[PDB]
Amino acid sequence: SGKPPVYRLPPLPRLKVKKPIIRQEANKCLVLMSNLLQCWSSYGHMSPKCAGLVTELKSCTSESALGKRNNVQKSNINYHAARLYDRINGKPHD
Amino acid sequence: GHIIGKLVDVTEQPHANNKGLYKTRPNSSDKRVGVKRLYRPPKLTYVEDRLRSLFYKQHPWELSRPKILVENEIGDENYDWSHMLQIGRPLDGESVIQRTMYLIKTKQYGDMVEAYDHARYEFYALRMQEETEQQVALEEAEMFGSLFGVSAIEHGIQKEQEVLDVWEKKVVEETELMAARTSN
Amino acid sequence: TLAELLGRSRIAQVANNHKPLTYTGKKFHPTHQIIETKPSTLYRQEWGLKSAIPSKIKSRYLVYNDLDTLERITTFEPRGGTQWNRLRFQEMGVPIVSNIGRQNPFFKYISRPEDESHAKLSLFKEMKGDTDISPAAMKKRLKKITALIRSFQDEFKEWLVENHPDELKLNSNKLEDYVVKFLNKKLETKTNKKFNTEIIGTGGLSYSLPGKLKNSPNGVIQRTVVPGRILNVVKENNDNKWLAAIGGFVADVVFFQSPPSSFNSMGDFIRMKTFLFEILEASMEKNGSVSMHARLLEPQ
Amino acid sequence: STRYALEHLKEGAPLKGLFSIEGLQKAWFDRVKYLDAKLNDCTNEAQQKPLETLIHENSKSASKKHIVNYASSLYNLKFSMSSLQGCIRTPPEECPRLGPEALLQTPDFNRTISNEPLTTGNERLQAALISSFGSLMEFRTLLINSNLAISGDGFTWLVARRQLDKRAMRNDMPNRDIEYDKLFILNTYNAGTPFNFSTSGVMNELNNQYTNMEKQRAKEAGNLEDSEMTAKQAKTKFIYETQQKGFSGKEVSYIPLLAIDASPKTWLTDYGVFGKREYLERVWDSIEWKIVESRLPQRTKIQ
Amino acid sequence: MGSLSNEKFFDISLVDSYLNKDLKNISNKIDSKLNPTSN
Amino acid sequence: QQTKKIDQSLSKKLPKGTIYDPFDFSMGRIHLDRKYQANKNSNRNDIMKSGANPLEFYARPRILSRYVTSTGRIQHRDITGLSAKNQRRLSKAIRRCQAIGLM
Amino acid sequence: IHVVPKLPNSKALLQNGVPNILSSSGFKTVWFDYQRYLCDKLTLATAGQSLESYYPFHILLKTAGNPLQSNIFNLASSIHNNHLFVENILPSAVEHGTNSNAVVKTEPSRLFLSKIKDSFNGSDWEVVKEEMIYRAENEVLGQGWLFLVENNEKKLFILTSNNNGTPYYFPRNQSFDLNSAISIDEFATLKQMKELIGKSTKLNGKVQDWTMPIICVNLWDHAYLHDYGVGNRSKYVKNVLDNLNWSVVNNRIFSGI
Amino acid sequence: STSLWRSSTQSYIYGEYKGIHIIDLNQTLSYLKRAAKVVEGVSESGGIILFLGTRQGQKRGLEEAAKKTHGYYVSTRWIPGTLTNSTEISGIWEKQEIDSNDNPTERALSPNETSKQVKPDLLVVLNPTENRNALLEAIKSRVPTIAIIDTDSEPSLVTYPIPGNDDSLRSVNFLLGVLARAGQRGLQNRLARNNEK
Ligand SMILES: [Mg+2]
Repeated sequence: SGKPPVYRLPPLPRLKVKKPIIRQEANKCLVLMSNLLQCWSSYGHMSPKCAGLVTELKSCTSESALGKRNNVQKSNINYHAARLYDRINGKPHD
Repeated sequence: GHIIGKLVDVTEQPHANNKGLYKTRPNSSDKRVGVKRLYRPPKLTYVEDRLRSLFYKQHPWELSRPKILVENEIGDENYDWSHMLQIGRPLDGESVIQRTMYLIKTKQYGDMVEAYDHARYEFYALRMQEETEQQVALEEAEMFGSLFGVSAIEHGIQKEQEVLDVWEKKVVEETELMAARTSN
Repeated sequence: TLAELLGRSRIAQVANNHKPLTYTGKKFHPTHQIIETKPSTLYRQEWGLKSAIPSKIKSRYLVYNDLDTLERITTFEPRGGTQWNRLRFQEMGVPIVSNIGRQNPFFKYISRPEDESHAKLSLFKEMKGDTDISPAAMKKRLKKITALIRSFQDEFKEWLVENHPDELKLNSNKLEDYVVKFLNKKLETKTNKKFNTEIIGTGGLSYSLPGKLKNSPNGVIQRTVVPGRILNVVKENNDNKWLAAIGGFVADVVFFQSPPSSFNSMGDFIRMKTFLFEILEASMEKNGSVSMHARLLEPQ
Repeated sequence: STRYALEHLKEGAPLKGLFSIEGLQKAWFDRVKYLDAKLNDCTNEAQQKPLETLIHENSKSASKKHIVNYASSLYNLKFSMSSLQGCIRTPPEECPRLGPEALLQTPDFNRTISNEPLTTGNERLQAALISSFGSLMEFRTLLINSNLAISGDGFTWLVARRQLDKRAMRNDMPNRDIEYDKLFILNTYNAGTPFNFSTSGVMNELNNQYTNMEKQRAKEAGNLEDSEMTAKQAKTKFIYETQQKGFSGKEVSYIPLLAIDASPKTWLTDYGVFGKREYLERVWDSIEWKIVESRLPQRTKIQ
Repeated sequence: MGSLSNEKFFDISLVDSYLNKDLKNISNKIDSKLNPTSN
Repeated sequence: QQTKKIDQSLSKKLPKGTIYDPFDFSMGRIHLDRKYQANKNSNRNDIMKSGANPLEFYARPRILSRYVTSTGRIQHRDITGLSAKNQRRLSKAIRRCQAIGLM
Repeated sequence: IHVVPKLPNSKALLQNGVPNILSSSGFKTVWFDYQRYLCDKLTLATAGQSLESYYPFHILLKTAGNPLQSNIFNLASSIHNNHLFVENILPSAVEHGTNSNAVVKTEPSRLFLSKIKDSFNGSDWEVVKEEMIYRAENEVLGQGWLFLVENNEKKLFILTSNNNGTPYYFPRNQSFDLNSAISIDEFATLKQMKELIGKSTKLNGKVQDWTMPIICVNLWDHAYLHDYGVGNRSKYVKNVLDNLNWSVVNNRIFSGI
Repeated sequence: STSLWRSSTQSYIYGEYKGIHIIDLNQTLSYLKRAAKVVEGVSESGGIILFLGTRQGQKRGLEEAAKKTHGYYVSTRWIPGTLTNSTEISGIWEKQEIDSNDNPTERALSPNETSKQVKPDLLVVLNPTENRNALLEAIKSRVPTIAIIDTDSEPSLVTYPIPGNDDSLRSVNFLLGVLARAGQRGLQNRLARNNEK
């Protein structure tokens, strides 16, 4: 019934985000390291099971330290905001 | 048909109000001026809207039936609402409302309620007949060697399977990511 | 004039609705009128609303709340699902059976209004049925009804003293019955029927009557089979009370003891695979929910 | 012939309120004569054997399918016309021919109920209908809707769920051969037996033999069977058996109690194209409920 | 009904009936109808 | 081979006797229900917004106890969501309740 | 709104029915009635739906896949087939009634006869008519339609539809009555059709097919019951093909140019 | 919507229904007929008619209307200065001389003739809320204008308003079709008159 009210904004020069948080994924070659360290701590350093994780690190490290890095996108929310702010703002007419 | 710009003078009403007090002097409302009301855009209202709300909140699944809003030609519409079934339009809640309006206009019935129930029962009868007709038509086709590729159930199952398979991939990936997070 | 034409316009035919477009609660029935556009019409973004829908919408069905809003945006959503769910119910075609044994409300029985019992709960609902804020429901309505009774004080007195003086003299426990009867007759006069909002029954889901047989090419069907998915093996309360999804409805299914070891082979992913179900019965409840029952059939 | 004659129907005598002399002559007499001529030309050894016995013994036969077709059509037409008596009001030729506007008329099966079996004094049928259909109005509208929906030739039956006498392994036991569970309505098209204890699983058996024949050919050719194909066949088999699997077993016989014809030959001649619903309405008010009451056997309400 | 109520918690209508002879008149009418003659 | 255990945060448990759509089995649905997760359970169970006078409940510590944080700090209007007058009366009730020492 | 088409020389048909085929009353039974009935039923079925903007041929094509949309398909198929039958039996398409050019006569085209020679076993047209009637009687018990169709392979077949089954779509031919017993080979053909439709990957479960018809003869009892009473259906069809409007027919054959 | 209403259009609205203002249609019809035969008169006179619309999906209507009325259309965005700065913007594209039958004369044009400016004699705008600069160029350059005025637009910017919906393709196409037909009839009348007086 009595939900919190909606607060508008005074007219603004523009609507944008300073540093948008764009989605990104880890290499998982560091994750492989994290799992291998867990195996070393629990099973023992270079223990048999850790060896499988050891080889996984070898595969992820051979060519690049962080492995192959791709899927590095950027968020275009600033573009859309600047595109349709003039319509979405609900400013009074002239 | 309400009239804008009319003020009921104290002399107009001699009888006591609901609380038994005789009105002898104008009140605060009468003092104020009402130019804004003259220039304000009128608020359009129809009795049919109450019935339309009542119907669709009494027959929720009637909303499931799609309704086309693109008018064909509203001017060229000759409807005798003694029988709601009418060529050129479907059988829908609007048929009930128009029939109720016709019943009251002719004064065959009394208040909103009776005419509404009468039209409603007619609408039930026509809908039951149509549903049975569809079921029997289906039976006709299969009895006579009719081939069916994909039914509604299997169409739904197939689309659901596509979504589930995508979900399966996502959840396994999320699980290993969560293993990554907790392994820290 | 123009007002009457607008009353009959297809936009006006749609009842005003302001329910949320994105509801994250339990869904028991449709809450928005589906709008469909003809292919040519969609080709020209002419859904019939005030403003053209953006070209990105390829679906021909949408549900909307407001024709136009402050943000120059039409509040719509291109979902059109519910119609498919209803058609799937009609696929199975299992008829609706009244839960309380109530006879079909699609028939104005002559004797149905006749056979009746005293309903004091109706008297309660006449003032506490508002179920709204205290300062209005508990004070304004009570004042209004008390004023109404003031007008029906002498009439009750004369009737009781004329027709039922013995019970009044005896102060019988049955005296309350005359009060209930009096109030009923006073709110059972002309124009007193008022309006009652409640799901009549199937509510448009299925105008199918029980009894007919689904004659099939291989012979009259005695039990109906429909593909479906078992939702979870965690069931409910560990009271052998599972859940399963069948043709757009989540319906409970009855299991024989020691269910199939398929769930043991792989668990909480059982939704991946499809099974075959029998539809035991379909009876709806007061909320509009359909408590459809099913049973799992597996090769032996 | 005499075996296919009814005391109610006489040459040159209209069935009051249903058809004129021409209507009966074309719908009944011409058709029964044609069916008799065709059957006799197709089989001399037919007159001594009742149609029901012929259907029971001869069935599921591709070579002799038309024998069953014609005999069942004749039996269906006779059974349907047996229950008709004649409604007092609204003579067939008296009322005017119905035009296009008849389509838009709102049916009143939800409102007006007539020709109640209680009027004839048969309460057993009263209870049976009320139990298996909730109310007479629902039962009547179901019948009218079902028969009306039939596009071509077909019949609607008030069959009874005669529980099998120990899955048909026993028979003629006291009170069990006439013990039914509930009433149901079935729409048969182009000479389909209302009772479907026979002709049940015919597609299933055809699929079984087809799969076996395909398997034999494959093994003779040496082609190895494909597991998924067998799984698909198993699923099709499972759905087919599970569909027609009554609790008693061996399917469940559906004895016929009352039939309503749908073929245009019955009504097109006199009631016009648009009058089908009118024909059904007039029919409903022309049922001799005594005959169906007699046909109705005992209930199973014992356990 | 007011004055004729059997509830110990009553309203002013009982007082109005008592002061203005209303309830007394009603009881007298009931008695005259029922008590005497009884033919 | 694959592990049979999945977290509740990735398994949408469809309620019984409710319509569903194919989309409801996708991660989009769980993300939506997570973002749009409302607290209407409070709304139906907060008697404070039902219309009752908050100041009356100053003698019932528990009723106000659900509008104080762990250490007793009064929740801001946003969290409670009451009307301005109801919140101000609630604050007076709890402050009073502290004065008598029930809190 | 679906309206019955206007036929040429409508006054002549109203005065007397198609000569050598149906009486005035009979023609009024098939056309001018039961056709307005068909149109009205279809309009009541599709009013307010996207299908109401399409023609009967297109709606029946769109509806074939949907199981529980069969009423509209059935209605549309009847309307389309009926007008096909009326056109191919119309005494004269050209509006020369005022000119009174009764000399006009219609004969089969040489290409059409050549096609008969290619099809079947090179039999004569009269033999085709005789065996066509033969099948019409033996495998259509109730109502139906008689079709002489042409496939992609350039070979005429005879389709014995037992209902409003359009030849255009073989999944909806309705050529075998399953209510009666069925032979092994026919059931094998049915299973093969099951497989063929199953092969299709389209989300709507549809299959390509052309099989457009050339000859239409109405077998519904709305046509012969009055003129040919009962059981005389064979004589009705026989006379129908005797005086068949050939100009429209041989035009229905793809001229190849 | 009511929350967007511009009060200068109070006389054009019939009331508000379901959250939107409803335009009076008798007034719309009167204005539309006035605008329609203003277009016809200009077409008969032999002037240049420009049809301006920049909302998505309108191009088909503009092109069809222009070709029926032998006029011009701009479905792309209006270029500021097209009328006030014509020599700089449109001075590079070549013109032609046509006779009373709208038939080219196939005659070369002197550099001064090509470098001149051609001014539309009538401007039709389908979205006057977005093409405001086009309206201001017309008002400054003395060119009569016709526009579809919603409950958000200013009717005083345009010589001949046409109150109506502007956000629907069907509405603008319907209005623009009526205008184009009127212009086409004027063109036919001119062609008939100059073919035979
Ligand atoms: Mg606008």
